[PDB]
Amino acid sequence: QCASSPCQNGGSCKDQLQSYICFCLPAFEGRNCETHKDDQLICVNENGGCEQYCSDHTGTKRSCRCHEGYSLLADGVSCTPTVEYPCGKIPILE
Amino acid sequence: TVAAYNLTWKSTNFKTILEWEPKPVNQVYTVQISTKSGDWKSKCFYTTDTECDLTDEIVKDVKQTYLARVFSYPAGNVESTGSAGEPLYENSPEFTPYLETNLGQPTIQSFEQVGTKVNVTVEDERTLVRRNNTFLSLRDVFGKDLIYTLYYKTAKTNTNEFLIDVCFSVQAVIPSRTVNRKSTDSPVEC
Amino acid sequence: IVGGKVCPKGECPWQVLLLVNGAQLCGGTLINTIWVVSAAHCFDKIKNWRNLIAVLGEHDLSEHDGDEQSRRVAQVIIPSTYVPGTTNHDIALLRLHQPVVLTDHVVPLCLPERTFSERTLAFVRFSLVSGWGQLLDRGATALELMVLNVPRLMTQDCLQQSRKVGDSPNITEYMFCAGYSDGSKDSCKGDSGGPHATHYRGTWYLTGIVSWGQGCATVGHFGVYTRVSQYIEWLQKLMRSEPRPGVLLRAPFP
Ligand SMILES: *[C@@H]1O[C@H](CO)[C@@H](O)[C@H](O)[C@H]1O
Ligand SMILES: *[C@@H]1O[C@@H](C)[C@@H](O)[C@@H](O)[C@@H]1O
Ligand SMILES: [Ca+2]
Repeated sequence: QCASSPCQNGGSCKDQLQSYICFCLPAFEGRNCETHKDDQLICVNENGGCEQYCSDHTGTKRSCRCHEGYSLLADGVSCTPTVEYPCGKIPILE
Repeated sequence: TVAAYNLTWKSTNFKTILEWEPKPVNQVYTVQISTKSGDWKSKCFYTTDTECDLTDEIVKDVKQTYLARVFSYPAGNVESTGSAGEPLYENSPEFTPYLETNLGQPTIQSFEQVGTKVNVTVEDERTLVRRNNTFLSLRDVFGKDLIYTLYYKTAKTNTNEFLIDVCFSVQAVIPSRTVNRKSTDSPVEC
Repeated sequence: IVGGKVCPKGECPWQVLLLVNGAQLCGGTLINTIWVVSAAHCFDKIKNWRNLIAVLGEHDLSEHDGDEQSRRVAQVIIPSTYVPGTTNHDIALLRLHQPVVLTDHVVPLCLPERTFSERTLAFVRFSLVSGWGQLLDRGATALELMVLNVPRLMTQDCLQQSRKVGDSPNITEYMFCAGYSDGSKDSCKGDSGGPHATHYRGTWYLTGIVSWGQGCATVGHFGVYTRVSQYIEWLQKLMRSEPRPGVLLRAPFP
């Protein structure tokens, strides 16, 4: 049943009654391991991995941005307060 | 724009897929899945497929109950009910992997026929559940919850091994299950 | 707040208490040193505007520790599509006469970008509503700040789970419901105008405003809030532009 090698991207196949099951490598998902995890850096997906603001760009990588009172860090995703009392932070807990 | 319907969970060995209908006529879908009080997480963005592999999300806690919902969009878009100003969606049934996933058809591996007795052993088959990039086995996930059942008239064990005396098919079983209690018969051997 | 907890002092530092003549009116949220966001319907009666007052850093209403700051409210701006007595478009923006001073105890809530708010914050499940309103549908208003965590619902779920009622208003695209329908936990009268606030990776963001209600903690119903994401660019054009004369202002919306 696995005989047609349907798991793409390096995955293993284990045949079942009336079908199969693909065990994917870490970076892949999908019935047939056809779905590229590395490959959906978009804003509607966990916020583009941005800490605050996400901008999708035509043809290029999404960029992250920050609220006022905040500036973007080296890693390109995190924000850091640039002021004393940043909005939406609780100083008693900070 | 049409709402998905007949949303169903197809799951074996924790490998988990949600399927629904209809096949998209100028519309795409996105799935959201979540535990009963987690945030929602998107998968399968703007697909024209009518299925979504949710295995990665559900194996993160197999004892939780998950709800998925599937959104429909035009063309085109990105908006909206109109009406409520949100995407049209529809909800899956609830799903609790540890209790509903189909046990995969096991496979007998070993038949050493020692004395007056044959010792037929069943294989601890790997599941889609990972710990550290590597895959846990049926025994790792179910422990004392999983027993087996031999036809050879019938026997039974709760280890991965039987032992009888002077044909052979098995059966994974989780007795505490309200549903999908019994696996399917291993391919018959001797 | 029905069914909540006392918010420990300074853990809701953007909480505003609105008073007229020294009497409780409403909640509000501090979004910067001079701008507070509230609920339009709180201003439906208001005899003398001279004394509108906002209190910041307030916690225990019955006495007076370091932290409170009071300001006359210079202007109340409400959308021009809000109709007194009805439920739609229940947002007000208030200009304080002088800025408050930010301290441990007084801090603005982030007014998020709209598409961040539609896309990410709308799917964070739990958010906090807070206030000094009634602790039960017919009961006593609170005296220490109450806080409650409710789950948000998409409107289709809201419409599906709620008992139908003769003449209950439409849940519009400017509204959403979060709360429980088993009758245990809700926002209540006098919580109006304050915040439903969403925590996302370490920073908190207005997502909603307490608005209206079939009673409070009524079996079969959820709390309804104003969907702040619809009014973000309205809020911002108003904060950026030039002060106009008058106390109540009806500003065009969109
Ligand atoms: C490869 O072959 C299997 C059956 O062995 C088939 O169902 C797959 O769809 C195909 O790609
Ligand atoms: C089977 O398991 C999968 C995950 C991959 O390791 C394959 O290379 C292997 O054959
Ligand atoms: Ca006090």
